[PDB]
This record gives sequence, structure tokens and C-alpha cells, in this order.
Amino acid sequence: MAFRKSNVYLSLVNSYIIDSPQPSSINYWWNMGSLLGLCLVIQIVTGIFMAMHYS
Amino acid sequence: AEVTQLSNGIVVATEHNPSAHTASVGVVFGSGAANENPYNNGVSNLWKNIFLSKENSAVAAKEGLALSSNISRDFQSYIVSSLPGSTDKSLDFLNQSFIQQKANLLSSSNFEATKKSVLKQVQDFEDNDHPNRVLEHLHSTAFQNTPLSLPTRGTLESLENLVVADLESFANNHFLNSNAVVVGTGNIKHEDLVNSIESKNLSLQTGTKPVLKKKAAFLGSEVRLRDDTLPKAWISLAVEGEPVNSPNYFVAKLAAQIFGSYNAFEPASRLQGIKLLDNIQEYQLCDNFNHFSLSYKDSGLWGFSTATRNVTMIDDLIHFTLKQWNRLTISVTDTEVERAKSLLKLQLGQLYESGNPVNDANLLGAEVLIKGSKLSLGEAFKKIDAITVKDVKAWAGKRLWDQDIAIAGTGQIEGLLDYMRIRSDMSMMRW
Amino acid sequence: LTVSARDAPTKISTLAVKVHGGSRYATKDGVAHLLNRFNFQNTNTRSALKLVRESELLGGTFKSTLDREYITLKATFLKDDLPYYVNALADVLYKTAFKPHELTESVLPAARYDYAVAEQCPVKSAEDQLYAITFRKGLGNPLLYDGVERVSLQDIKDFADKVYTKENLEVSGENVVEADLKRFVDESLLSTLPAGKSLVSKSEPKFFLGEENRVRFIGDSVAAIGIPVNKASLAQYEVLANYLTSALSELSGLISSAKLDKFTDGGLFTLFVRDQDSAVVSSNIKKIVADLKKGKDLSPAINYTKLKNAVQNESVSSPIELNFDAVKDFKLGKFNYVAVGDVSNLPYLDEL
Amino acid sequence: QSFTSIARIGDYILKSPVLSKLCVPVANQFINLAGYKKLGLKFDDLIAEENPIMQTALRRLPEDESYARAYRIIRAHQTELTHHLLPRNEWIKAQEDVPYLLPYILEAEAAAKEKDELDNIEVSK
Ligand code: HEM
Ligand SMILES: COc1c(O)c(C)c(C/C=C(\C)CC/C=C(\C)CC/C=C(/C)CC/C=C(\C)CC/C=C(\C)CCC=C(C)C)c(O)c1OC
Repeated sequence: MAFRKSNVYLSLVNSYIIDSPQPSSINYWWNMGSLLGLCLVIQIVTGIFMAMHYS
Repeated sequence: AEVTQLSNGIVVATEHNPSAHTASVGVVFGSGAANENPYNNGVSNLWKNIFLSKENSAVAAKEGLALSSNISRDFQSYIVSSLPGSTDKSLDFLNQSFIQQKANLLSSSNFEATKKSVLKQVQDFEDNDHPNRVLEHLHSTAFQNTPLSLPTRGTLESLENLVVADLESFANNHFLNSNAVVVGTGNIKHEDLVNSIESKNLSLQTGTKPVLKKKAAFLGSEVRLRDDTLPKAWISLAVEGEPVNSPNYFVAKLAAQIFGSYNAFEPASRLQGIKLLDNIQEYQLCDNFNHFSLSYKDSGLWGFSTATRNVTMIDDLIHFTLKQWNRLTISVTDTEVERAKSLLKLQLGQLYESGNPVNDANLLGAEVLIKGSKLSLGEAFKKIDAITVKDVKAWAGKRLWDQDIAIAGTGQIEGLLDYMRIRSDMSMMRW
Repeated sequence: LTVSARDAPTKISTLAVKVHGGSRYATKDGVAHLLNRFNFQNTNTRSALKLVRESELLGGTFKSTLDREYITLKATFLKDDLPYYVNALADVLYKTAFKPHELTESVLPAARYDYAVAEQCPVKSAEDQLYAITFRKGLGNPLLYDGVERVSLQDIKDFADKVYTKENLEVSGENVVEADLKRFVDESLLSTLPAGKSLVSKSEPKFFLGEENRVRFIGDSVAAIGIPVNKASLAQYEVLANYLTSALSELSGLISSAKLDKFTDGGLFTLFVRDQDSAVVSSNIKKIVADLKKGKDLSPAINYTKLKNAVQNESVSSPIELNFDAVKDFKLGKFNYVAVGDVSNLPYLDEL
Repeated sequence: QSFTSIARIGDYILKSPVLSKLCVPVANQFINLAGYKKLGLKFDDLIAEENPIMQTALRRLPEDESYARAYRIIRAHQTELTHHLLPRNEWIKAQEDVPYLLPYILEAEAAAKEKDELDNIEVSK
């Protein structure tokens, strides 16, 4: 089988982000979740860099 | 190995062979299913069936003659086989059925009995012959709204609405002299046949030409005939191939030989020198597959067909197969090419030189109708041996690399991914 | 060790080693099948893999077919490479390894698939039943392996010892120069094979008549009749088969198939009626038995049966040829019957 | 809410000429405003299926209706994703909007309710 499916780490990525079967009709309202993950990342990255200068 | 062909009033083509035991004679017209319409689709197949009707067939059986017909896309043929001595009696039956009985075969009792038979015939095909059914639909979607899209056997709806008049209309527009070639194979001489033909005069609809149309074109697309009740998944996938009389006619056929055909149950098949087999045998991605390079007058199809019971891994089957095809543009090896040459010769030989004259007639007829001559088997081998890795790469980089594809399938094809996923695999990422 | 041949100006040659080792002369059930499936596996000097890899580069393939009487090891290839294929075939006949793992991993599976394909076709289930009742133990031996009786690796080896001998095989190369062929055959391991005996008995097989068998089957129903023919009375049945399978006979559209299996010591005539529902199978065969009982012919298909028996170019070594232009009448004595499918709605030997 | 309960209330209204003439016209207008018919769906195609009752019911549905439900559902998703409605001539007509799955659902609920009753039956001596 393809490496993305056989490798222990990549298969997680494959099942969640690559081959994950999505209902054909989901609309833009289903885009909020990824936007929330992005928000979490922006908050963490910017906070760590600021923490470097915070007392 | 003699290709003799002369023209008097009609074009006569023959290929004599000493030891043969039998001789086959027949007329091959330069028009087939590709000349029909979506509405009279199946008229040619219908003609073939009355030509082989119990009535017309019994008349030939008394005389000791055997009948055979073949409906293709670019052509159509009616053949009569006989002993080397009765080479003249085949011509009597040929003329008697295409001039004398070209009104007796079309009786209201014969037509209805035949129509009822081709209906159960075409229905049985659609109900059970899945691999050919899929291959037929492949042509249908690949060449949609174009001549090559029409199926050879015709569709059930166009067939049941067909009448005696439609047969006549087609016959009077295509069964012409300028759109025909009389072929003779077996053991009989060229001079032996041409004399019996030039003996009986009468032109019958001479100077008349068949109607014209629009050029065939490939359209990247797909048709999915999902059916979860079938025990397998049958798929066919292809790119625009090469038309007959194309410089790459052989390069394409060689390319298909590299991947060849496979049968998981035949021990010897599992041992072939095909790299793709290392990938597909681990989890047994399929029961069988076979590559092909179909060539027609205006275009062709290059790809493969496959059957599988591994319904949850169809994506790996398609993925590994397309990755191998990617290799043709970038890394095919000398030895892969050389293996293909040897195997292409063996298969091309087994086709062109079988112990059956009826096959020879179809091969000869189809060729002379398109290029006005036949390339000798020895001439082919010279072209085949001349192919280099550089040739295959140049061909693949034009026909396979990042090119649209056509897909068709039936059975449990839920696992066959969307078009774009398959299409993306027609290439590779690079710096 | 009959070495036949026949040259020609063509580019494809085809070597073939016919061997009298079909199911007819089989010690245990299906052993001939297993041996046929064992051909082209590993030899003591060349592995199955290498054989294929080498032959592919040259431009030729191998194949091993099984008959009720023969076991043919054919090899199609490009003309000039003749010697290679002669020695390849020699190698197989003289020294195939017969490793225990080859049995379990390649032979048994391939054989199981063979039996599976045939187990699903009702006409073949019938054709087998026909042979088993006519010739109760000669040609009536099971063609394929199904495991009813044990067959060890040794049994396959012992059988290969009996069957693979110079006095029981015949080399036959189509499109080959007889000069070089005979030379290479004697210059190979063929001549080193321990020439045993030939089991081709001339005495007519003790066939039975008025025998019937019924087998319940899910799918298409098929009623068939089988008739044991004589060594000289086979030419008429040949025309009969081609008559029933032609536009001349009115009842041609009432049957699925009809043929005559020609052997070395007789033959067998078969007639098959196959259809979805039992009603159409009953009527169609009941009509045939009635029309054939009040038999007729008049030899209208005398040239047709001679034409169809000529298109078989691989059989240019056939028995009688001019026996056709003799008898022109046919009746229908006692025969054998087999009902396969919807048994409870199928005719018996009585009502025929 | 079980379909047995919806049927109880619904039938009581349908039998009484007082309510039947008052409610039905309202219900009919509600159904048209819903709009599922413009997508080619029948109400029963809309029932949430991720529960044992609905799985039992869908399992018992005859082949022809099953293949039909499948086509309607697939056709609805495709139309929804294209942000269109089907051509009016393809809409489901009121005569076609029949409760085809309802009888199977009611039967399964009754069977289920009986098992629950029997598994908890008390005994008096
Ligand atoms: C989802 C996660 C987070 C959320 C919602 C969040 C939210 C906030 C908010 C509301 C403030 C005040 C903003 C203002 O100045 O008005 C703040 C401040 C701060 N955050 Fe976070 N935060 C998150 C994660 C982090 C993380 C992981 C760090 C890492 C140390 C961090 C470090 C800080 C620091 C240093 C400040 C003070 C600087 C500032 O005022 O912006 N934050 N955060
Ligand atoms: C079936 O439905 C799905 C679905 O399944 C998925 C997966 C997606 C796709 C969306 C996602 C997978 C979102 C996922 C997001 C997350 C898991 C975010 C998790 C959060 C994190 C903060 C990750 C942790 C990060 C860090 C440790 C890095 C920060 C620090 C750094 C770089 C070090 C800095 C310091 C120095 C010195 C350089 C869908 O959109 C979707 O519906 C359409």
C-alpha cells in the first residue's frame, strides 16, 4: 500500500487530512473548525515569543 | 508473406499461403459503428446477424461453405470460408447475397426473428459481460458526441426502434463500391481470384460516395456504473492513444507491452519481468489487468483494464499503476524496453500468423482500407527493433505526462477515488 | 520418440511435446492434473523465475495443457531460438525439483482455482458425469484434482516417472526444420530419458449403455446425452455433430452444443441442452431424442462436415478422412443421460 | 419522540373533523415551505437514521424502494452543493410524498417496546 497509509505517523495524517471521506455537500459553515485550529496556533506562537520579553 | 493488391473496377486484396487446408473470401467495407448515428446505432450489427441467419446460412451449408462476419468501429466485414477447390463457389454466394438476395434476406419473417435475437444478444452483454461492457463505455465517454463513442453492438433503445428501411438506407449509403475491398486469404492465388471477379462485370451503384461527418476527439471524463451487487470491481482507464498510420503506432504498442497483462492465479504470470508486480502482489490488489494500445482511423486509446475483489484497496491499485506509467517519461530502463520488443514481436506474430484465414482476412482488410496497403510482419519487426528508450520517453512525455484521462467502471467501485485524484497521479512533484 | 515437424517462411515457431499422461492413465484421482500444474516449476538447474525471465528476453512463452489422454508441453517462440526451447522442455521432463513448498505454494492453489472454475460451469459438470458413466474407470477418470483421495508429493513424483519416458512421448514442432529439430532432440536430455512403455492400448474401452445420473445444481439447467462410438463408426458421428450444430438441422437452435471427442481407441459423442429454466430444457431434449430416434441425414452436410473438419490445422495428423464419403444414414440406439440443475423438473431416461 | 407517539397524536387530529379541517391546511403549508420536495426528497428520506430502529427499518425495506431512496439522497446532495433546486418538473409531487418507511418503523418500535415490557415483567403469586 502507499507509504502515507503504511507508516505509523503518516497514516494518522492520511486518515485525518488526506483520505478522510467528507460528505460532498458540506458548505462554508464547515470551514470554522480549521479556522479554530489556526487561531489556536496563532495564539500559542505569538504568546511564546512575547513571553520571552514579559515580566 | 506476400501482400498482393490490384485495382480494376473494384480493389482486390489477397495474401496467399501454400499450406492452409482452407480458403476464406469476403468483402470488407470502409464503414462501421463509427459511421452510424445515435438513433440508428446497431444497424451494422443487425446486418451481420441476418447475413448469418438460419436461412442464408443453410444455403451456404448445403454448398459446404461456412459464414463469418465482424462489426468493428472503422470497418465491417462479411466472410465465407471454403475448401481450396470451391474458391469460386464462395464468390457465387457472395454476389447472390449482396445483389440478388439483398431484398430476400430482408423479409418480414426473417427480420423480426433476427431482431428478437440481437435484442437478447445485446441485453445479455449488458447484463453479464462486465469487462467488455466497461471497455465499451470507456469509448463512449472518452469519445462522447463523436463517431468512436457509438458501441459496435448498438444500444437496446436504438435497436428495438430499428426497421427494414434503416437497413436499406445504410446499405445504399455505405455498401458502395468506392467504400469496399474484396479480400481473399487461405491458399488461393491473387491471379486466381481477380480473374473470377473481373469475369463477372456489372458495377452496381458505382461513382457513389458515402456521407461525411465530423472528426473524432478525446475528452477527459468518466462514467461510473456503480453496482454493489456485483462480486468485483471492473475498471478501464486510458489516455488519448495513437491512430493507425501514426509514427508512434509501434512506440505506443511497445509501451503497453512493458506493463503487459496479468493473472494472479497463473503461477507463471506472477513471475513476469514487470516492476508493477512487486507492488500489487503484496496485498493482492487485483485478480487481473491488461494494458492495450487501441488504434483507429482518427484516434486511439492507451491505458489498461483491471478486475478486483480487493474493494477497499482500489486506490492503491490505481496509484501504483499510474506511478509505473510515470516512469515511461523519466526512468524506463533499456532492459524493460528490450523485454517489450521481444514480447511485442511474439504477440504480433501470433496474431498476424495464426492457423485461421478468417482472422487473416480481417487483419488484411482493415489495413488496406485505411492505408491502401499492408505492412509485412518482417517490416514491423524492423520498426520495433529500432525503438530506443529516448523514443518511449518522448512519446510518454507527450501522451501520458500530466494529460487528461478517461475512466469507466462497474461493480463495487465505491473505493475508486474521484477524478482529480486519479488525474493528479499522471505526474510527479519535482524541484 | 516420434519427432515430427513442418517448416514454413513464417517467423513464429511452436515446439510441442505430447505425452500420454492424461486422466485416462492416472494412478490416483487428479494426479495428472497436479503434474500438469507442476510443469515449468523449478528444475534442478533453472528456477521457474529464471525460465520466465530468460524466455521473455528471447521472445517466447511456455504452457502445459491437460487432456483426458494427453499432457502437452507446448512452447511458442521466435523461429531462430529453437535450441533453447528444446532444452527447456527437456529439462522439465528430465529433472523438475518437486520441492514440497512448491506443492503447497504454487501447485495446490493453481489446481484449486482450476477445479473452482470448472465447478461453476454446468456443461462441464455434465461432460464429466458423461465420461464417468460410459467408461466406468478408463476415460471416466476424474480430469481435475478435488481431494477425494490423498495425493502426496511422492505420488506426483511416481506418476511423472511412469509417464515421462521416451516410449510414451512424441516431439512435434510446427514451423520448424525437421533436420535441426531431430538433431537437437537427440543432442539434448530427451534421449537420456529412460524409455519405458507406452500405455496406448488398442483394445476398445469397455463402455456401458443405458446409464443415467442426476446432479442437483444452482444455476442454469442442462440435460445431456453421451454415446460411445466405434473406431470405424466415428466418421458418421462427426458429421452428425456438425449437422446438429449447423443451419441445416431444424433442431440446431434447440441445443447448446454437440461434438465428437476423438481418441486413439474410440471416441465419445456429446449433446448439450442448456437453459435457465427447467421447462425449456425438458422440452428441447425430449424433442431431440424423438427426432433422432426417427433418425435421418441423407448426407447434405457431407461437404460441410469435411470443411469444418479441415479448419483444424493443428490436427494435421488426424485419423480417417475419406470415411465421410461412405455412410449417410443415422439412427439412435442406446445412449447415456445426465440431468444437471433443476433435477425435480427434469426428464428421466424413461420418458425420452 | 417516537413515531408511535407522533402517529397517536396525528391520527387523533385526523379523525376529529374539528381539528382535521383546522390543522391539515396549516400542515400542508408547512410542508411546502419546508422545501425538501424541491430537492427531490420525500419526507421519510429526511428521518435521522443513526439508531437501531431506523437501521432495522431500512434493512427491511424492499430492494426497489431502497435503490430509489439512494438515488433521491444522492441527487439531493449534488443539487445542494450546486446551490440550485431541481427543475420544477422533477420536484416530488404530493401524491408521491408517501410515508413509505413509516410502517416498517412502527413495526420495529412495537417489537422493541414489547421486548422492553417482557424483560421487565413482574410476577404476582
Ligand atoms: C488559545 C490561547 C490563548 C488565548 C485565547 C490568549 C488570550 C490572551 C489575551 C486575551 C491576552 C490579553 C491581550 C491584551 O493585551 O489585551 C493575552 C495576553 C498574553 N498572553 Fe495569551 N492567550 C493564549 C495563549 C498564550 C500562550 C500559550 C502564551 C504563551 C506564554 C501566552 C502569553 C501571553 C502573554 C505574554 C500575554 C501578555 C501580552 C499581551 O498583553 O498581549 N498566551 N492572551
Ligand atoms: C471530518 O472533518 C474534518 C477533519 O477531520 C479535519 C482533520 C479537518 C482539518 C482541520 C484540522 C486538522 C485542524 C487541526 C488543528 C490542530 C490539531 C491544532 C493543535 C494545536 C497546536 C497549538 C499544535 C502545537 C504547536 C507547537 C508546539 C508549536 C509552537 C511552538 C514553536 C514553533 C516554537 C517556537 C520557538 C522557537 C525558539 C523558534 C477538517 O476540516 C474537517 O472538516 C471539513
